[PDB]
Amino acid sequence: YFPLQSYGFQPTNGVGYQPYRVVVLSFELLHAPATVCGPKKSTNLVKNK
Amino acid sequence: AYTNSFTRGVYYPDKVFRSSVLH
Repeated sequence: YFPLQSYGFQPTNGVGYQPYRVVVLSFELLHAPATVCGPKKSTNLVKNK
Repeated sequence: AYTNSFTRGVYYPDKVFRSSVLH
């Protein structure tokens, strides 16, 4: 057998057989410097307090 | 051929700094 097989996507197909688009966002939490951050702003820095 | 890996092959297992400790 060819290891791949095609989905049958027709508009009349049942919702279980209808096509769904899926996107998986994967991120590893804090262990190193970061480059993807939220919209949070910043503030000045104060020491000795 | 073969040789002796005396003490090499140790790498920082985490990207977090530490100091004066036996972890």
